[PDB]
Amino acid sequence: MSQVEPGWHFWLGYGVDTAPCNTPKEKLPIRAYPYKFQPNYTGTPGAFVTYNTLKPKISAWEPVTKQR
Amino acid sequence: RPATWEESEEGALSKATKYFLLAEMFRGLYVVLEQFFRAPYTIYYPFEKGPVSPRFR
Repeated sequence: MSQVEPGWHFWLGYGVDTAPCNTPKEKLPIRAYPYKFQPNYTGTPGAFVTYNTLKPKISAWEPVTKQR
Repeated sequence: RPATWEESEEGALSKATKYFLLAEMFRGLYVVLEQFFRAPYTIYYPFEKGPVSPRFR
């Protein structure tokens, strides 16, 4: 079920009357980038992995010595 | 007051024909026999999806 395209997924489930072939260009959302469509990759090695979006909260000192 | 057996409109033969010939059991049997001959409701899920309102989450 994850292999069907997003605008078509709402139509197969009877959300919209007009298919995304017949919708006007006004209801086409404007984008500034290309579209990709990854279905689902669970069990596949392309599964999603989560991580820290930000760096650790408290920094440590990078050591420099001093000749007295 | 609940009626005694003697103050009933049904005869003993008429009542006991319903008793030994299982009348209302056969009526409820015929109901689901009528249901054998009608259209099922199942949709085939990865090929046909159910209802969607836009409010759905």
